[PDB]
Amino acid sequence: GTILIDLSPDDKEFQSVEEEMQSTVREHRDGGHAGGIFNRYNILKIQKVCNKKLWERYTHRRKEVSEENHNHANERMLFHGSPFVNAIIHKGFDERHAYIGGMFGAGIYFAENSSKSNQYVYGIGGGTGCPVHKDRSCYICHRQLLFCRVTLGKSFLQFSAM
Amino acid sequence: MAHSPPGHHSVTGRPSVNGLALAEYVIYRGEQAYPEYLITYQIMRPE
Ligand SMILES: CCc1cc2c(N)cccc2c(=O)[nH]1
Ligand SMILES: [Zn+2]
Repeated sequence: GTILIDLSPDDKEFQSVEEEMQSTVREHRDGGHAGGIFNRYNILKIQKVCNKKLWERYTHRRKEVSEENHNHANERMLFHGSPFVNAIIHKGFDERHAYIGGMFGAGIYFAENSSKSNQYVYGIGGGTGCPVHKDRSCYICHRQLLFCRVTLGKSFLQFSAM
Repeated sequence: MAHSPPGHHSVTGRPSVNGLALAEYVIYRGEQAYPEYLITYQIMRPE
């Protein structure tokens, strides 16, 4: 039930999503090992993901959380990178998208830094890089990230050596 | 999938060491996120 609507680069929505992508790039402690060496992106396309079933699933859970947290969903817009972004946009997030080995246990991970999510587009630690050239720093191959609406509710604060 | 810490709906991983890093977040229910934008891009080689 998913349809993808292309945004025009002239559309304020395209522009605000691009600015969040570009402005949240940082340098990584791996020197670019996982995600590649870059300071910025070439955005090729931004599509709005439209799925009624999945949206309703989200808003139902958001109301549950909000009601458990003084009417505050604590909703954020965050990035998610994965080799399985095509499954996610069609079938939603679920336990198959959980990072079993993550620092905070087997959950679904999101980032403020788009460049953190970029480290996961080709797999954990960048996998073996792009399928075509086997290059984690490929400048040719098209990559995809999700920019996601995420309900945090009451969030457990972990101070972390990152 | 694991569970949220009791009395919580998510976890926030706050960077200690790296002063320039932003936060990361973990949810334990797939229904707590909606994939709103699909962004297709290349990384750019620094000049
Ligand atoms: C397992 C794919 C993944 C992991 C991840 C993480 N561990 C921290 C912040 C963001 C991400 C992400 O986007 N994808
Ligand atoms: Zn490539």
